[PDB]
Amino acid sequence: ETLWDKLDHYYRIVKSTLLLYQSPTTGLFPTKTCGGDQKAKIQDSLYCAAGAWALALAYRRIDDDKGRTHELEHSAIKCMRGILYCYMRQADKVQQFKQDPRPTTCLHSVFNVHTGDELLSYEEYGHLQINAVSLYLLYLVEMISSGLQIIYNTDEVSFIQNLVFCVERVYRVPDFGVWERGSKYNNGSTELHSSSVGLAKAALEAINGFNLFGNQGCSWSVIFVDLDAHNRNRQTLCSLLPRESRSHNTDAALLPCISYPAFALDDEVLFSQTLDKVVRKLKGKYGFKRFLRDGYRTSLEDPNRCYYKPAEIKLFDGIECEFPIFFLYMMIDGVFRGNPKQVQEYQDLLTPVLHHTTEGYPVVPKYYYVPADFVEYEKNNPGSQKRFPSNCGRDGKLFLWGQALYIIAKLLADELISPKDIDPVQRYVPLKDQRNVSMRFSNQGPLENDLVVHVALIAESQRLQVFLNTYGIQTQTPQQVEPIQIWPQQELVKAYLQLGINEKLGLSGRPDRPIGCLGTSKIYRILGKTVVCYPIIFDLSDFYMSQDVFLLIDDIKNALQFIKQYWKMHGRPLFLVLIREDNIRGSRFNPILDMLAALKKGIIGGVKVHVDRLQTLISGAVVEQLDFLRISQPDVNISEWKDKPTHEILQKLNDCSCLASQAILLGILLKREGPNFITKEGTVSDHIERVYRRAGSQKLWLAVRYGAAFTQKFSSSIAPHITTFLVHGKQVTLGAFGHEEEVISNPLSPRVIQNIIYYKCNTHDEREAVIQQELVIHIGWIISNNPELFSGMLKIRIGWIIHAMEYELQIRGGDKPALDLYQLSPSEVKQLLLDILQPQQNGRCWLNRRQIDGSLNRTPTGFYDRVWQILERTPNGIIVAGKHLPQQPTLSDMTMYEMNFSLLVEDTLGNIDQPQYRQIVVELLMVVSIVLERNPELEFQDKVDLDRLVKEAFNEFQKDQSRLKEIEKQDDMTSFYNTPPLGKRGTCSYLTKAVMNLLLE
Amino acid sequence: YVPLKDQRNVSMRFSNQGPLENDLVVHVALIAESQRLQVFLNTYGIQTQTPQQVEPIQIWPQQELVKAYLQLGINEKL
Amino acid sequence: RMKLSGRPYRHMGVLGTSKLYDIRKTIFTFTPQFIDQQQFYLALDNKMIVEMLRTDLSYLCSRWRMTGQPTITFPISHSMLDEDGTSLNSSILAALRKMQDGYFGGARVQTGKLSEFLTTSCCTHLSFMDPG
Repeated sequence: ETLWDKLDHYYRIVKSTLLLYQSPTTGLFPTKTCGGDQKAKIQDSLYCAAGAWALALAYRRIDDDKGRTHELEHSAIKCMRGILYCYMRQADKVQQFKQDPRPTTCLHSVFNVHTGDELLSYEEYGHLQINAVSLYLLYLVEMISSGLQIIYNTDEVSFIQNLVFCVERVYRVPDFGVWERGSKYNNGSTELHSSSVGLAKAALEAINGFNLFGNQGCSWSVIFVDLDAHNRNRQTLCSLLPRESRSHNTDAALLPCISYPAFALDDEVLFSQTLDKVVRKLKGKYGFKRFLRDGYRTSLEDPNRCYYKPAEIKLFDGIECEFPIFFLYMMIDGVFRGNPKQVQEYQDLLTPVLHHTTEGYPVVPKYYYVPADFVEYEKNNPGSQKRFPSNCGRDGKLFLWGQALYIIAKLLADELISPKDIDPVQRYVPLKDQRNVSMRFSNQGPLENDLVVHVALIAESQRLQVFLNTYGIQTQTPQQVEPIQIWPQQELVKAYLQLGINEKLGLSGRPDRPIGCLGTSKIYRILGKTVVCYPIIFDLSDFYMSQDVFLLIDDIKNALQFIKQYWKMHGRPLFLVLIREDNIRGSRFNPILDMLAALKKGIIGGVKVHVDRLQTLISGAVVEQLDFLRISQPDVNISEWKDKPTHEILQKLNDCSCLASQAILLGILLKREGPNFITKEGTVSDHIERVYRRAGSQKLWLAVRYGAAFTQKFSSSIAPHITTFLVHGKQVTLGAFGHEEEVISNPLSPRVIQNIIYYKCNTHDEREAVIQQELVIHIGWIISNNPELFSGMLKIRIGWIIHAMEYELQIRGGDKPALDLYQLSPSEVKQLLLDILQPQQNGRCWLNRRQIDGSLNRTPTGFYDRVWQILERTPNGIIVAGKHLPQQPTLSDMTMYEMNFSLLVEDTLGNIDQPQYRQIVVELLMVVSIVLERNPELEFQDKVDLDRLVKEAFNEFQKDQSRLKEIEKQDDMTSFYNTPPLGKRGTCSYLTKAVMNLLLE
Repeated sequence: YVPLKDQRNVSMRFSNQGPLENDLVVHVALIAESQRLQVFLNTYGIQTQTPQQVEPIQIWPQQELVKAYLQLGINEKL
Repeated sequence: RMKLSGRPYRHMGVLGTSKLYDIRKTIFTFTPQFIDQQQFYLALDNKMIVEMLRTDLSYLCSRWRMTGQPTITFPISHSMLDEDGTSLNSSILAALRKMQDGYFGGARVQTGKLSEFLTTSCCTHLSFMDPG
């Protein structure tokens, strides 16, 4: 038999299965093949189109095809055009989502097939899904690279650009998931999904630098990408890769993202570990289940409650459905990886489960279900019983997506095509070719990092230049580089904003967002003039820590490390550094010489750098082109001066020279009169700005902080810190110690956070805003560069840490009065924070160490699992601080490693007022866990009162102290706190004695 | 150097149909010479087109191409 | 699927029946409509048949905007004989003799056998009649 018979048989299969139910009006397939359903998804139609394209590509190899390929290309083009028309029909939603993303402004994903219009309201389906858009973009670029034509005019280019802009920010907004359910509880909450992030990253890589018009194109078919969004997506994927979600340990949806559709996991060892874990934990006789405890269309499921009630998931286990479609994906992975044995084993496994039509055509049923007479018997013996085929397995109902995957897998197995043909973009490469690819691996190899970064030195003034030259320092004035121009960061942002504007539909272009260091590291050409920019660290900032040279040394070193680690473009990056005459300021001129001499040496902390004339570096280098533009102590107290008249306050302000009194008088005037009042030096706002700038120049820190609080200025980097803290798994709470506090569990817009923190600041204190900002930036920087330092802490509270270093500084002061923290330099504040953050050692009083540990809310490693095992072996429960933790709901709702059980435990334990008491309670709980685990014969007879145990231990310690040191009964347990837990007579001994006393009775 | 599996769409060495295959289809263009001959052929069912009806296209003998190629590759300095 | 009933039934003229047809690798020929006796009695008169035949011949010779020579089949039925049924009518034999010698009505007529006309005649290939 020749190829003709096989291709004809595949043609009959496709005609009788796939293309039979295509809608001529729109060209998109529906979800149901019977009953005249008017609903359609996006995934199934796209998969069918991809299968048709693959079949046409296979059939192309015959010069006498008799037009078979033409029909399939035309059907695929019609489907793509219909989907593009449906997407572009809704235009207001895209613009709304570009500014304030939300489920209300989300793009609709389900619509009627007959007229391409919406049919069902967004309150019953969510409509929030970004995987479909990314997959559509990837398939579209793949088809265009293949040689097909789908884009007609330039408006489609603008629409694609806006779609890329909207999808660039998918790493923060939670999605509804592939299965549309999201959380396992199915209550109506959105969470982050790793598969969506991976698909978005893959599409971002694919769409970068590609001609959308095909064979011909000059300047109106290219797409521009931002490296910062790709970097952030990569970080989020890497952080959230081991676990698909916080509420899902594993899921079968992780397969089409680390396989042929995506091919995004380039880690080998971790990819293999994840594959083994998924195979071990989700393997089934009849296929692969969606996930554990999945009550999806099971026998016990009823069509009367969209949201599952609590504790129903516990009853829903053991009857999970089986989906044999994943066998095709596994076989595709096997043939792609060149492992025939896996292909044979999965083919033999899939052979019996396959069904046949009247003519014997293969059938792939959707899901498998168990009859109601084996509900309980199956629980005792998993998989020993037999299931029953679904409705779409005999006649009248089919599964287009499953059949398309089956025919694709069979075509791949039959060797009718090659992996290169199906992957014209080369998404997957083997280990020996990962040497000179773009955006993925460097030219030095995967397991190598020796990048050399170019550094350019530019002076600021002629006097500063000659002063540096007198010491041997070579710098060039900006007036001697006349052919080259140096622009700030705002110009590039404005130029990017001018791009992507359309008048027919109404387009706002790229949103006004700051550009990262990697973006500024390149060289641009605007209107035929070369444009270079320096990082945002060098520009003047109203804040105060920019005047400390140690902070500048640290941040330039961190920027150099960031450039070294995350640079993959061809060509060496360009770095620009500027030195200002006001920086040296006399005595502060030596360490600048030190850093610059180290830079001239060639190595900066293990990072190699190069210095030369800027013109030499510019010549012979690739320059980015932007061609769109042409086409288009105080003596004044608050209480004393509050009731003074306006004229007296004005006179006092006029005739006073002290900065603090001037600031407090300006604040009183602003609070009483208002910002629009006129004083001797212009408007109130202008006077406040002038005095703030003068304070910054004089660098007296308390007045600068007061003026910054007055100006209501906030840093533009809090959102990355809060989002990386959330993705890490920790929690942050904003507030003041001893006052109200706000807890954040999901990413929020900057406006809401700013309003909340400013309202709190207006409520309690004056300068806590800037102190909190400095603390959060320092903590974020430290956790970014030293993640292991913050191990053991879950809830990060700035106010408690502030109280912590205040107490430590007061202790250090001793007889000398404690120094005010508002007057501390940024270097001193950073040193204090790093000192308190240290794991702590002996020498100092153990009470202070316990206080610091409790303030930081540190928890021992393995505390959560120990608590869970205690709760499993505690028939009654655990009661602390008046809170109750019943065993039945937590056992019937949560699981071993679920994070919400840990959250409930933390909420229960957070009612303790004394942090040292909390630490002692935690140590006692650990001792109880260890003792109970070491011996299973002894079990508790009733609920334990840990307060009673602590009181008994305290009384025993009091008796022992009276016996030894003849000390009378003293109130408070601070003596117990001072005693170390281990030693000759530690706290652990008393806790063990209390434990044995409780167990014996 | 090309492996055996890759030699499928290489120019000037192998055909698209594969190394061990030869099923090329060749196009032929049929053009008449005179109107009388064209109508005589059409009377018997044979369809031919006169050279005067292909005005956008041109038909030239083999000597013109030889002359044009001879024009190429002339240098005056050497 | 699209609720289409195809071409509605309609009468066929001489221009459609003149050409040859191909149905599943076979040669088919259709007689002209005006020799139909199960519709009306207009075909029961010999002189009527003669004049309609002459008019159809003239009309076919007039335009013929197709390619190839036309072909007409004129079988002789039992009703074309005399009362005794032993000889054809005078009008019929006169019509055939006028068809011979290449001049009848207002057109040139050439007679022969279907074997020779096969090599030079318009042929139509029908593909929609093939099995699905």
